[PDB]
Amino acid sequence: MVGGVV
Ligand SMILES: OC(C(F)(F)F)C(F)(F)F
Ligand SMILES: OC(C(F)(F)F)C(F)(F)F
Repeated sequence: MVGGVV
């Protein structure tokens, strides 16, 4: 899994 960035 690759987490999102805000
Ligand atoms: O999981 C959240 C998302 F979806 F990427 F915005 C977080 F902001 F925490 F990264
Ligand atoms: O409101 C956004 C959230 F939801 F926190 F990701 C922002 F990144 F802009 F802060």
